[PDB]
Amino acid sequence: TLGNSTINSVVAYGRWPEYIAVAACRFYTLDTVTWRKESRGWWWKLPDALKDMGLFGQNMFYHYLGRAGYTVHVQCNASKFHQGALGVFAVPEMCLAGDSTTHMFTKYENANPGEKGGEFKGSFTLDTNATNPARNFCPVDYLFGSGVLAGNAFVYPHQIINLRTNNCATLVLPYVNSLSIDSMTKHNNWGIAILPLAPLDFATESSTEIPITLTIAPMCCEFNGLRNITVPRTQ
Amino acid sequence: GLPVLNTPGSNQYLTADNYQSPCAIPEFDVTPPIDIPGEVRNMMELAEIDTMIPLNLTNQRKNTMDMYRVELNDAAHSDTPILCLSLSPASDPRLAHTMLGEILNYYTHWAGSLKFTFLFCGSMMATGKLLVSYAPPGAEAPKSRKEAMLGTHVIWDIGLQSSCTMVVPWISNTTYRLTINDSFTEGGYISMFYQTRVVVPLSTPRKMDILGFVSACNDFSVRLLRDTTHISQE
Amino acid sequence: GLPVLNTPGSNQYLTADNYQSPCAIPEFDVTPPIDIPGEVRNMMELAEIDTMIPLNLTNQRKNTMDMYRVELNDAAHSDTPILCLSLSPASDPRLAHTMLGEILNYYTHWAGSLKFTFLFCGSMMATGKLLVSYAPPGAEAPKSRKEAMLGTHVIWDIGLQSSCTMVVPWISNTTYRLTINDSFTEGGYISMFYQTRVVVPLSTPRKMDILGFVSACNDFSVRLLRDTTHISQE
Amino acid sequence: FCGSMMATGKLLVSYAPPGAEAPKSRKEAMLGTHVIWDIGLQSSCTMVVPWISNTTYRLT
Amino acid sequence: RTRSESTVESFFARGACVAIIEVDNDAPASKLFSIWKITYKDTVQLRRKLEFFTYSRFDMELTFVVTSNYTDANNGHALNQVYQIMYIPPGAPIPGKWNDYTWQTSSNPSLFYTYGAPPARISVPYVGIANAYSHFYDGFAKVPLAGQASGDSLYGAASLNDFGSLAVRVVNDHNPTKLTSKIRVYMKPKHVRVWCPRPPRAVPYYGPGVDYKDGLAPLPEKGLTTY
Ligand SMILES: CCCCCCCCCCCCC/C=C/[C@H](O)[C@H](N)CO
Repeated sequence: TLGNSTINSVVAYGRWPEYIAVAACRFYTLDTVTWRKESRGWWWKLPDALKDMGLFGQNMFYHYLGRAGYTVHVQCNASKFHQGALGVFAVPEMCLAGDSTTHMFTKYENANPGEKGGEFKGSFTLDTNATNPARNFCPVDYLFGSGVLAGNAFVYPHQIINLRTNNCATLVLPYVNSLSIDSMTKHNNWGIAILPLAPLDFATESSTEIPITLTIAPMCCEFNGLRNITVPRTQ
Repeated sequence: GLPVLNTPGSNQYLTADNYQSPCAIPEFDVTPPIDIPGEVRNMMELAEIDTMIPLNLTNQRKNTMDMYRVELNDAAHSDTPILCLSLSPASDPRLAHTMLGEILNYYTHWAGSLKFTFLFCGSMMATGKLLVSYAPPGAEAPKSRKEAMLGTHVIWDIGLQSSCTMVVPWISNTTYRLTINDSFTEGGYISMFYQTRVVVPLSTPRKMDILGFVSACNDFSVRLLRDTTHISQE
Repeated sequence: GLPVLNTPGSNQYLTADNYQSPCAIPEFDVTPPIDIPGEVRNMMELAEIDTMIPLNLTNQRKNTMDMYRVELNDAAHSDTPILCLSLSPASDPRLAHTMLGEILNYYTHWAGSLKFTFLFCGSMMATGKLLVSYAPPGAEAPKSRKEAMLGTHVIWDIGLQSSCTMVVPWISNTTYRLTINDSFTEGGYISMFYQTRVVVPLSTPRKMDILGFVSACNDFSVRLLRDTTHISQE
Repeated sequence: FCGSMMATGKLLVSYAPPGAEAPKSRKEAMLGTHVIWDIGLQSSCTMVVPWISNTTYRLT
Repeated sequence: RTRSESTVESFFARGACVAIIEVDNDAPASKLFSIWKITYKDTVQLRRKLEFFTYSRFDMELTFVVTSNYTDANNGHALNQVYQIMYIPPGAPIPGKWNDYTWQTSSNPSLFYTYGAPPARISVPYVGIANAYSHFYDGFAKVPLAGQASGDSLYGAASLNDFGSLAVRVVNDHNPTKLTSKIRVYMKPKHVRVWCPRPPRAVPYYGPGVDYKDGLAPLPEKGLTTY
């Protein structure tokens, strides 16, 4: 229980979140995504995904500096006759490859999608529109979206949701950064990547879909540098 | 001044030397470190992390996610192997690009035990027993469960538990093996077989996937740092 | 003689080295020092001295004395800013050429609090209240007293006292800021507003001047000595 | 929950103190007090609504 | 069997080439001085080794190997050359000509190397403005604000890895004959601490970021039931 919100667990690097506001930092439920047979994966950025969550987003945009750990709870239930496996990875500094011949050309509005996040692709497509480039991420699942083999992503803090065994995953991420505190609007400290390690299947049904829900609670929150409100440009 | 005599090796630059040099920014006030999570002291700590094995490197599967999945079915029992692996953790293409293999490709000599974990990703209604075997080198690679049973092995009941670990203990004539394909320092064979068949009830998927992970044990060590073949510049 | 081996870096001249050399005038009888007033041990001691800010760098004012004077009047209250400053003490053209800025332009990194003093130079019969605000970076620069009031600020009563100091405390994501214009190490905004208006009786000047001074606080420090851009040779 | 033993699912039960518009979606409900109920784990779930009032008593 | 050679110190205890700076000694198509921005991302081997981790602290040892040659046969002889390597920290004035005043290097550290001497060498401590170096930065230097026109900074680019440049020239007045020189820069991290291990790069690098363009199919073909 954290605040008025209530409900194996993995503590990233064995380090519980710690201090170097209090009401605002509680469990928030993002929009549900649909796991299909042909799904490739999903990603979110923290604190970006929580930027429109009650008082936590207000504190994000009213302060120059902020820091927080997180507790991420992935929820996905199915029957005993379903099969499939998900890998949930927490990546510090989760930089994703772009889609253009120009290096680092992804624009701010696409790098910070919010609680909807983005999806991995099965292959790499190069954006050719030069007059109006998309300037979006093109994260390939087997390259883990950053030019590394997804099979080695298990070096990151992670959990596995095997449908025959468990239906939930819990990751406790401490604040990780080269600084004690940073700008929450400039920098995403954590990334969450969910990849289907084993494809979803249900007997004699090429139609089954099951929901995945993420609930994220910021922890050990600190804010500093109160000023007027930041209003980032949107697309 | 003091009489001195210049020995051979004077004025050479050895890139592996350990010498003092003058500081180009004296009296710099260095930023103190903070307690960042996830500090690493030894590269072996990374080799001791389980990473998924790209076992299914077929023409249509390599360089996709399908290369990580090995398919089982509920067909009748057979003695044909499910998977066959060479115990060459740095030169076998299926182990070379795991975290363990990537670390090994920066060194010339390796020794120590290995850990292979297998995760069954079928329905909860599926049952079956599998045999996982390691054969030390020297004989022909086992092609049936009869030959595989003679080596080290474990029996995995998926119904009882969804993940099973087999430790391959260090057994070598030499004190270290080379990180390349070499007959004199060959490692052996890892094989998987059906002990019984996989059984499912009705209204259940009849095909399912297993996944493989490999890591090093606490007795693992490497020697003779060297450049890798996994990165090149054009 | 003694066996020696010449390591790399031999025979180089590093202008920042610290080595001994032979004395070209041995046995010189050096004149002893006297107790001269005004000795300095640290360049930061010079950066801790208040110097006047050339705030009014307009076309007709720059490179004259008028660039140091900011004019107030007794007009009706408004929320328009009186002055706007970027907290870039080495790269903002209004702070770069103060003593603090001149010292900062010999270094690459700076950290610590700043002190801004404002002196009101009207008649003794003038009254008024002003608002002086610092907004940390990240948001749009405040364009009205409503936005400025949300940041750090002080209220200055000129009738009560003719000089008022606002300390801008050190607030940064990084441990040091760069002495150039850089977005990642931006400092924030300093702004001045009318809290009430300036009121004068009859037979009194209706326009007057304020002056600005800046200095560093005792927690200030700099790093990585470098050449300045404020002097050049042709 | 009175379904079959083969049924699974997670439900969200929320209490919102008064003052704002009544929540019409899970996004608004999640901001108040709430609990997550896993029917597969347990068939009965209790949410305590704690006493939160401006007045010392409410009228019936 | 100890793990002495797999410690983080031993893993990085090598001088790795990171740059080849080319200069010419000629009368003023030539380049009488060169500016190299200090980075380890011009090469691949050291970059891949470092990007096993997210954060790092270390001192740096720089070694300079200088080679030179005549451009034309029997065109004449030359006297031994002296090279100046001046560190220009960010903000210091940048040379614009071979003979401009900036080379006086009153406050910039400078190194004078005589050709034929053993490679030059200096050391610097950990100079990061943050508590550690960032190999990866998932953010922007500027947040674009509503009202701003079409805060457009590049993704991942931040001044936390801005360390200045090296300006390299030949101090000698120009010979009657043209000479070409190359200075190879070798980096060795020392007293290394690292944090947050990452999977190693699997496809060719493309730019200073993590973008990929080519060679996306690294793994070969291998039968499932073949040893
Ligand atoms: C006087 C001759 C020149 C000697 C001075 C050399 C330049 C001073 C060192 C600047 C470079 C700092 C070390 C660089 C560290 C790496 O780039 C970081 N890992 C970046 O993430």
